[PDB]
Amino acid sequence: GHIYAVGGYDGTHLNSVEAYDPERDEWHLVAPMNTRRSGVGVAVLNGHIYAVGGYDGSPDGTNHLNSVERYDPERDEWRLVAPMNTRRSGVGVAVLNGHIYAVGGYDGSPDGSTHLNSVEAYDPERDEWHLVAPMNTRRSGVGVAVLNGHIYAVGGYDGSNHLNSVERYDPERDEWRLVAPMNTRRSGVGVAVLNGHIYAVGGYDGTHLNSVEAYDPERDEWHLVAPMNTRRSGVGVAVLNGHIYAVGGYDGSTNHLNSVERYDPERDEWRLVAPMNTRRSGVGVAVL
Repeated sequence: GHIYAVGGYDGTHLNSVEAYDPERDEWHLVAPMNTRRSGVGVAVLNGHIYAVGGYDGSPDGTNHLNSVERYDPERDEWRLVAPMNTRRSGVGVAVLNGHIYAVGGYDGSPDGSTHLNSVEAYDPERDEWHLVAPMNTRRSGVGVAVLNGHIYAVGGYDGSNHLNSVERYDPERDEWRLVAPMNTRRSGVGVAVLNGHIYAVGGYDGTHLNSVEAYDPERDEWHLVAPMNTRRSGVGVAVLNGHIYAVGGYDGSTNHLNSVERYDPERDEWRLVAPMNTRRSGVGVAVL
């Protein structure tokens, strides 16, 4: 019943983590991560939050990260678990069938492949990561979400290119299929699932975007809905109590954002809520 904002960057790569209580409309800092991570992916599995990859630009930092750490809310502690096969900043993360998927990203390590189409899956029982079928398109700054048993990879950027394309992963056949593209190209896009639709929130069309669009899987179509009050690239989203929360990001035309706003799908309206303690772009967000 809380939103967790994990890491990010402030105009400083962050290890701090703060939690939003909707009943009190307040953010409280909790235990910080072991590692500073901007462009981090976050997922929730079995009562724990996983922070996956990211970028540690601190002076003794490792830069593009393959490391992964898990938050236990009962002990208020983070523990490092097995690292991914590939370093990934700007990575998308989803949970499906008891496994965590790390999708795309950017490997800027020496000998790295730069923009990634690869995808790997974490088994918490064995503490191991395995590469699965790659996407059709390389996508850094990609958004992901799970709808009807499939993982959707939305937007991102590739080398040459900000993407409007979208593809869906079927875990049974281990394959990725392009579906309808978005109306707008979006990298650094937030993606969440609410009421049977995927929402693509904000991002960057290389314009920092306030626009929001919704995907109907029945018709394979994207439609714009009400725009956010603030333009946000590198935004985190999550769903709590029937609303989408857009958390932080960057408005490149007040820069790094601590503001937060919430979308009501019934009324098609965005409303600001309490801002975070820290400004965070490239922030990971999950609900636990």
